[PDB]
Amino acid sequence: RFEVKKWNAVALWAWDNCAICRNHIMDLCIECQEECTVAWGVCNHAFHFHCISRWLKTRQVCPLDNREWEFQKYGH
Amino acid sequence: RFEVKKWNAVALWA
Amino acid sequence: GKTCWEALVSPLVQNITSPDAEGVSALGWLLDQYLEQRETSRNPLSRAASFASRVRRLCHLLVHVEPPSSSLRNITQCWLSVVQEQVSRFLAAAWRAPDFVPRYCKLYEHLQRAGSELFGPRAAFMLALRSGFSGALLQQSFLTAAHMSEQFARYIDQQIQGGLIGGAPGVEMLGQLQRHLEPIMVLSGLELATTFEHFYQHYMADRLLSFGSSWLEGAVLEQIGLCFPNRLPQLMLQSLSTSEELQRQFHLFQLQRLDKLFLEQEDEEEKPSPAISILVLSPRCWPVSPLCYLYHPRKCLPTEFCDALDRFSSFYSQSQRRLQWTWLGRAELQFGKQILHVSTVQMWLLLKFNQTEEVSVETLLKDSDLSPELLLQALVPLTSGNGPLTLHGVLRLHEEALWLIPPQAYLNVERTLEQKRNLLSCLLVRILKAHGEKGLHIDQLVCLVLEAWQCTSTDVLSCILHLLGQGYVKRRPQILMYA
Amino acid sequence: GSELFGPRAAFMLALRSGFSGALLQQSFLTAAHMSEQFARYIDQQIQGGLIGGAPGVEMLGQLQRHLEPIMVLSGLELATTFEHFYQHYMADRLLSFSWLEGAVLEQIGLCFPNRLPQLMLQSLSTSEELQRQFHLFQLQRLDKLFLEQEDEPSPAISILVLSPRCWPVSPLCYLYHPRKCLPTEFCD
Repeated sequence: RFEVKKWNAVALWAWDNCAICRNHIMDLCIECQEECTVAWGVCNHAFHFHCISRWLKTRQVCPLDNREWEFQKYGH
Repeated sequence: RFEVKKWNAVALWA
Repeated sequence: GKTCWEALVSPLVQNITSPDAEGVSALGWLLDQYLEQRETSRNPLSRAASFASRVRRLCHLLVHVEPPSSSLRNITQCWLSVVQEQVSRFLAAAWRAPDFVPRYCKLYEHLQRAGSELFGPRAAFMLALRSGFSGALLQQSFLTAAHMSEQFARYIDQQIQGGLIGGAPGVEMLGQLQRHLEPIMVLSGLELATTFEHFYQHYMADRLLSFGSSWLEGAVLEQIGLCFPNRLPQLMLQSLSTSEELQRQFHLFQLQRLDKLFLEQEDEEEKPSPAISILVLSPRCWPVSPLCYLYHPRKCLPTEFCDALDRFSSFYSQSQRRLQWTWLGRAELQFGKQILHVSTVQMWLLLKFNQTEEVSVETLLKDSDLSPELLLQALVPLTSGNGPLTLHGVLRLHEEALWLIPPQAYLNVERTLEQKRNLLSCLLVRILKAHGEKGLHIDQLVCLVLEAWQCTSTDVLSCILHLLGQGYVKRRPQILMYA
Repeated sequence: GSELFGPRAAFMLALRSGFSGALLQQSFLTAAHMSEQFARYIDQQIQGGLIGGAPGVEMLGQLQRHLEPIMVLSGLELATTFEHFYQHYMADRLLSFSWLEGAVLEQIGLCFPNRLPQLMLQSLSTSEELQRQFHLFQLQRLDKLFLEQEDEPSPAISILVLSPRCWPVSPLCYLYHPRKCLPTEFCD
């Protein structure tokens, strides 16, 4: 016979417009509703530069995934 | 005989 | 003197650093011959040493007027062209040898030293060397870029494995590992980054599940982190730490529950176990195949284990996403005096063997309903030498700290990635054509293509960069213009 | 503490201050022995992790977990007496065998007042640069000799130079007469 002394198990947390201002993803910015370009970040979300400018000026985390927002500068 | 393949010497400066 | 130098030396450089019809300059040929003969020019009494001396003094004299200019720039671009030709020859020659990465690193070391000996230590020539290597890696086919990236990922994984597992040969190999990283880091900012990162994730996964996140993985990342475009590996590492924090919180939550129970009972009156640790992984960062899942957890696992798993799932639900359980993991078992270090499936089989004295494979095949290939992989160590299971499919005991884990199987490139890249390319071409002379800001175009997909933003950006290099599209700078 | 009061920072500060105060009210010889034991533990764990293959991962994980209590020594004379023994043991570790030393120093860095341990690693880097310069000098000299003339199977030796500011070497370990105890090619 065998006996278990320890163990480790694994599982995944299985579960798209500009959520922060809720306008359509490709549409314009409600605050100004037309000069906001879209912004991308390392955490792979797309938000309005207006939305993000304000929000970041308030708080310094990604509002969608709880990580320090980093303006994506690859490929640029 | 006995053959060396690499040596590392150590010195201080005074 | 300013007049004399600007008159005599300058057009001489501007002439000798001009490509011929074949594309070769005089100074280019000179440097090429130097690099070719450097190996055999180490005899103090030979013609080759004299050749090296001549070339060395000529170059030092030509650049000695320096501390842009017109003497620096031309010689710089010539050094660039010669490094590019050399590296491209090498890459075409050996992209399938089982010693490719080490020869690549030897090349980088030898060419950097040659540059320092020739032109002295100066800043811009190192940047020339880097740009040359880059341009050479870009002048390649897609299948070959894929194979090269896979070779890099395998090299890192194999070095870390050897250094951690092995003894003094390890610590020897490890300083070398640190040396060889600076050549690799030239990959950043190129297209190859995405495929290299994809390949790196796939080995870092198994390495983290075979051993906790050691110093080695964090150190390698603190060297080469800015190469990975989306920063996936850092997120896997951070995930392990977040999980330990969650373990702390679960302990506290248990205490609070028990306190409430004690209080209620106290008002009414007033009126030898297996340790288990859980790990949650975000599916945005780990490559967990759908083949690796648990579906009827009670059926395939013992009772108390499932009770603990249910309790933890209850906590995770109450704290806030459901928990999809997997067969990935590692366990330590006791069988006689010896200790065993096995994976999850191995522990499952060996625990099923706690009652019966012989196992027929078809029973377990029906029970698990998992891929029989992974069960074969699990059994091969177990049926191998020093294997507490003997195969006859009949399983029976044959009758030191044993480590029985299925070793890594490096993905052998034969193709799906090429299909994905080509499809993204044509979709982006259609999108650019539809917008005409207006085009878009790049981020808007990424949004459009991602919407049309129903893949990562970085993948689309990689396709965009490859197209730009091909010259189909040009940059206006926020917006991009097709041509 | 986390069970009794929940997650709060002020109680953690109280815990650290309590450990510090407990350490302080001790006789000198006890403090010296304690510092020596701490340094010996760190050295033993690192050396075992480097030589031991199969359980070395466990040792290294335990070391990273256990580093946190030792940070209490920052802001005491124990830091001064502990830097000394860390110097003595790290010298031998560096000579005999690295890359984990920097990792350890990245989190135990604040404890050392005079920062000598980092100075040792800086010294190693300087020695490497010096070797490169030496090679370039040799090439230059050969070039001058060839110009003057034309104007008409071996052991691999690497040399490491140490500074006396931040390196403990006992003068009993010196070598005085090289030709008396060395072959001729090495001496050359």
